[PDB]
Amino acid sequence: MASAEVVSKLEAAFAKLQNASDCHSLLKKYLTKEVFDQLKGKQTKMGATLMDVIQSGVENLDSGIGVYAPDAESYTLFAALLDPIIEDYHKGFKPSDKQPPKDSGDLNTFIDVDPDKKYVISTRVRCGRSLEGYPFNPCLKKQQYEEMESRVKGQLESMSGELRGKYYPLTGMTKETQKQLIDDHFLFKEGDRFLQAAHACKFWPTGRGIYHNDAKTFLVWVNEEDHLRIISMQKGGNLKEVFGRLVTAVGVIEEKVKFSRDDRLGFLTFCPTNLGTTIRASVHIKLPRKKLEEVAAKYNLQVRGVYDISNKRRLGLSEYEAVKEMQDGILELIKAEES
Repeated sequence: MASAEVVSKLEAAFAKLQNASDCHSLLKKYLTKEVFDQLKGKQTKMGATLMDVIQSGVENLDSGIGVYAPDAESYTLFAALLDPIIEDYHKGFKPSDKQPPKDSGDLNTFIDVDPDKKYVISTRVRCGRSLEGYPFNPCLKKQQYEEMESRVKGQLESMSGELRGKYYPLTGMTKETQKQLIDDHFLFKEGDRFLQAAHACKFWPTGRGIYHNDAKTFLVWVNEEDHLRIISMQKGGNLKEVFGRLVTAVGVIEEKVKFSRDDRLGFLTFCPTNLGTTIRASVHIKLPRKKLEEVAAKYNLQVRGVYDISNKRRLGLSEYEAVKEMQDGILELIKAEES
């Protein structure tokens, strides 16, 4: 399937990896000679090769992960490399393990986690989606950037009610709009060296754009890293409202634009660290030893005094369970704080 020249270039890439003793990416760990020989000759129907999976990790030897998926099929075709990487990164996600069915659960079990208004500045839930039938960034053509943006923009501009808002393409975006979106923290620009070496940012800014609702409690980035990054957010701690709005908005997009989902991996994403639910649920929280990392770890939460605290787990649990882990963690952090 892959040409002789792709294979030659892959041989050169593998030698570069093997030479690099200082490299400890998951790429380096799991791209064994055996796995490399098994996979080097394969090519997906959309035309992706092992080079389109591993090139960022070969160019940026200091990558943590060092692989991206160039299309949905890659997760199946290059599984001998991708599966042990996913399993390494998503701790506790075993080979016999599977993403559960999609389930956002009972929304009225979500609460305002800070009804006294003392700790939580704002609450955010983000997810991402790839659209069915399109390659991911490393392999998108310019026409495909444009078509996808048009399809997406259509749905977003159809939104009404609390979701009513405006789509801003990066293509022809004025200085005024740039400034305004920067002020909202809504602007993105071309990717860093990890994305660039993945060929994730070609034809910039074609097919890239930003949508937000009038209330500024809902934001979509089109073609930034994934086809879609979809975010709901507001001031205060009402996780119910934040997550309910996300579920609603994603359903509206999906009315016309179908997403790429795997039975085992859930929603397929450009970076394997985003698989499964794709969900990152967080609060910006004021919590004045560091028995902060004690509690946080017990409740599977990441802490990145004003903190940004989010769920660690994205794969091997439902959407509901992911947002619910953040809820439980935060309530327990607030209880720890008040002792």
